[PDB]
Amino acid sequence: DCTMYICGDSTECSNLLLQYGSFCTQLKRALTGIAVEQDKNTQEVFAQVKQIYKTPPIKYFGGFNFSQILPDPSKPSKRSFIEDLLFNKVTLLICAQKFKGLTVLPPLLTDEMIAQYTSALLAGTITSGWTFGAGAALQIPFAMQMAYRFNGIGVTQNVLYENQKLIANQFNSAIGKIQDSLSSTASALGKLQDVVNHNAQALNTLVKQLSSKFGAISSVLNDIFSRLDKVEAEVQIDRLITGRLQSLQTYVTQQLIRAAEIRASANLAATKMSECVLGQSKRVDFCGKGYHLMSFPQSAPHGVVFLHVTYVPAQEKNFTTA
Amino acid sequence: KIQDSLSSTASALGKLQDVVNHNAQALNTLVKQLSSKFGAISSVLNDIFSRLDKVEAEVQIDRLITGRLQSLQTYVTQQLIRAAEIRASANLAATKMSECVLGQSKRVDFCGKGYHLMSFPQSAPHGVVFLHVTYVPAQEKNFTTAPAICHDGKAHFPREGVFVSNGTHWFVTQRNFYEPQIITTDNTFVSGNCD
Amino acid sequence: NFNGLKGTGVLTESNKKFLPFQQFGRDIADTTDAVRDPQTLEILDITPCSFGGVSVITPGTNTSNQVAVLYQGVNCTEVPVAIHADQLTPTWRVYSTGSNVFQTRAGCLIGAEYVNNSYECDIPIGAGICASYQTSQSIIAYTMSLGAENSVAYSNNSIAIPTNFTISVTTEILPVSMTKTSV
Ligand SMILES: *[C@@H]1O[C@H](CO)[C@@H](O[C@@H]2O[C@H](CO)[C@@H](O[C@@H]3O[C@H](CO)[C@@H](O)[C@H](O)[C@@H]3O)[C@H](O)[C@H]2NC(C)=O)[C@H](O)[C@H]1NC(C)=O
Ligand SMILES: *[C@@H]1O[C@H](CO)[C@@H](O[C@@H]2O[C@H](CO)[C@@H](O)[C@H](O)[C@H]2NC(C)=O)[C@H](O)[C@H]1NC(C)=O
Ligand SMILES: *[C@@H]1O[C@H](CO)[C@@H](O[C@@H]2O[C@H](CO)[C@@H](O)[C@H](O)[C@H]2NC(C)=O)[C@H](O)[C@H]1NC(C)=O
Ligand SMILES: *[C@@H]1O[C@H](CO)[C@@H](O[C@@H]2O[C@H](CO)[C@@H](O)[C@H](O)[C@H]2NC(C)=O)[C@H](O)[C@H]1NC(C)=O
Ligand SMILES: *[C@@H]1O[C@H](CO)[C@@H](O)[C@H](O)[C@H]1NC(C)=O
Ligand SMILES: *[C@@H]1O[C@H](CO)[C@@H](O)[C@H](O)[C@H]1NC(C)=O
Ligand SMILES: *[C@@H]1O[C@H](CO)[C@@H](O)[C@H](O)[C@H]1NC(C)=O
Ligand SMILES: *[C@@H]1O[C@H](CO)[C@@H](O)[C@H](O)[C@H]1NC(C)=O
Repeated sequence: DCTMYICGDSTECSNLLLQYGSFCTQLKRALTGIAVEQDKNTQEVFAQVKQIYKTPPIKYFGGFNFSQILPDPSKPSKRSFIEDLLFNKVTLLICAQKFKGLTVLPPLLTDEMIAQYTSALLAGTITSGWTFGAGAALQIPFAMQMAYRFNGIGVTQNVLYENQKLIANQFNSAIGKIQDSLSSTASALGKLQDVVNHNAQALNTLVKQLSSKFGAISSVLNDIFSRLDKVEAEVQIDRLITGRLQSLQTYVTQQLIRAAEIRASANLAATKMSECVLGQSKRVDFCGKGYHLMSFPQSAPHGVVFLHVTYVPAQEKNFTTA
Repeated sequence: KIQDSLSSTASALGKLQDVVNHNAQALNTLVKQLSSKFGAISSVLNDIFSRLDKVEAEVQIDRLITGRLQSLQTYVTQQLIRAAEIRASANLAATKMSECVLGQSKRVDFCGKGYHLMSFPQSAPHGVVFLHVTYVPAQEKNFTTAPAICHDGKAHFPREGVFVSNGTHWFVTQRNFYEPQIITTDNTFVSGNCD
Repeated sequence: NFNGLKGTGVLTESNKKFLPFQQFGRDIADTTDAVRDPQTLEILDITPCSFGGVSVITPGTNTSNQVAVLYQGVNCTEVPVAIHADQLTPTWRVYSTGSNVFQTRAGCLIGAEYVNNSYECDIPIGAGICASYQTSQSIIAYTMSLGAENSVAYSNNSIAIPTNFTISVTTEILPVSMTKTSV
């Protein structure tokens, strides 16, 4: 809010401020560019499917156990097991800044249907393979779907069938370690923790800035008009208006830099969801170290979490070749 | 059908339309800014001379030379941000031209929705327009399938395809098109026991 | 007006314990929000009056001229209490007693009815609410529609194979440059 931040609950400060022109009609215009943009990035990552598929009640995918990441009906929200750990690991009287016109708006897509997209992508990538991302969905047995992925890597499909029991147990054990390991180290969520820190810490400096004198007598507007004559009181006030105002245009400039950077990250995430999920990518290390097989998305506060599944060769022996 | 789709509405070309809007609108604010007094005696310059002597006019002209300069500084910073955005968009277009035009791209959902065949570029004011040609499967049918087949006490697998049966006889066909074929050793390969 | 400490707000009672010498309490922003009455020694608490933002919902001027204002981030049981003369900065107070008021997460809406059926978004509001102009015409507010729900029959032994195909053409637009300028 323009006027209240500069001229707190003052009537003689407001009219003097009007002489400075249309300086802060840009701030309403500039900030709304950021506000509209943030409702677009979320819609460009999760809304790539126009059919809300649902998982069948039976969870027997030839031995594989996906119950770890499927939504849980018992929980009041439709959040999976891993998705619940993320919320507890992210922290969002400090809300007294409302009194200085520093409003905060809510996102268009609230958290509840954000997971609904995630459920749709997870359901449609285990019963229809990847064809559902190119038109009509086609069901394929999951136990035999892995054969196509192994063929793409370079190994013949026979290898999968000989070790179906072995491969399922190894994969099932792998996902179990992810649950505890995520909460083991505190720096895992660092790339998300700083986002809520930066967008909250910067507000504190803006509020704390208006307590400085900026070369005037006092930091409060009321006493100046009640102690000094109107003819020269405009000198001290003008020394203070240009102080707070300049400190405000610094804040908006900082927001533009950060906003221009997040967009460069959301677009990369959009490609990751488009390629590493809806298909198999031949690019190296783009969807995780080692040969790529599949990946699953998971929602998170102000971000997304990917779970890549990769193939890695074990011990070897040396031979002689011609 | 592309002929009228472009001319069907006016919001189809929104992406290019507001690019010039966001630049002309910035100029108008810059032009109208110089009319602001910045709290001084008068906005126009020469009027502030005849109405005062030559000792306190400096504070009355400093405000008219910093505001007219600080506002210009703000406009320049806006241009830098937008330039840093167009630069990122231009590089994407070059990548699209180098892949979706001069060849066939295997990357999914990069040169149009669905499987990609070819694309054609078209010029535009301050932009480029592509025409992606894509292949999309039509209606399908349910089927019954098995992973492997055991004939001489040994298993066989489809070399390139999948086993399928209409309930009476077994067949092997392509992944993306229905073309049943008779089972054939030259069309399969044997590996290991079928137990 | 407390010994020249002019201001504006609503005064309540607080449990803060001023020491015998303390008279004024400050905050993070270094402004007065706790004063002691000179005559009767009690610890009052000062907070500024309520406020918020205003947004107007409207279709194009070519369509009907009906509107629906919004009050951001305020309990909706407050501004209807302000139904008097010359108490609010907006002067179009005819809509204070408007249509059926509706309460949302981002404030409350005046001039629309919360229908049950859901469509795709037309005018974004917040917290999954988008208004539109449906049919005898009116402005309505409803809930998000994520697309038609569908299910895929999954079985241990079955597969679908396409028996035909189609060819489609899709367009795409990208900016390449902006107007060169100099000053
Ligand atoms: C599943 O597909 C197979 C392969 O097409 C079907 O078997 C074939 O069906 C055709 C059409 O009925 C048969 O052609 C005709 O068969 C009669 C039988 O008396 C014959 O007199 C005609 O001269 C003509 O050849 C074909 O023989 C038959 N082949 C075999 C090996 O049975 C089968 O009917 C399909 N099952 C369904 C649709 O349920
Ligand atoms: C998938 O794995 C989970 C995790 O181990 C299994 O759930 C466990 O089931 C055992 C007994 O069946 C319980 O003692 C554990 O408390 C369960 N843990 C959790 C986290 O639910 C689940 O049964 C497995 N599903 C399948 C189909 O194998
Ligand atoms: C035949 O194919 C259809 C798909 O085209 C299978 O799915 C049935 O049809 C529609 C699919 O959306 C659903 O309304 C039905 O309920 C589906 N059937 C069942 C039992 O779920 C169908 O299962 C296939 N039938 C056979 C015998 O293979
Ligand atoms: C696959 O779909 C195409 C598209 O409809 C079918 O082509 C149609 O065939 C009928 C009968 O010959 C014609 O009357 C239509 O004019 C054709 N449509 C077009 C767009 O040319 C084709 O027949 C389908 N494939 C099969 C095997 O039926
Ligand atoms: C208003 O709508 C009518 C009917 O759709 C149309 O004929 C007319 O051109 C429109 N006018 C404007 C200014 O859009
Ligand atoms: C206003 O505050 C009361 C206090 O409990 C609350 O019940 C009510 O929901 C609030 N109004 C809105 C619109 O949230
Ligand atoms: C929506 O449906 C419920 C039925 O549970 C009904 O009580 C309610 O009146 C409906 N709302 C509207 C606006 O018709
Ligand atoms: C697939 O069908 C049911 C699904 O519940 C399963 O129990 C059965 O074992 C499977 N069929 C075969 C042949 O494995």
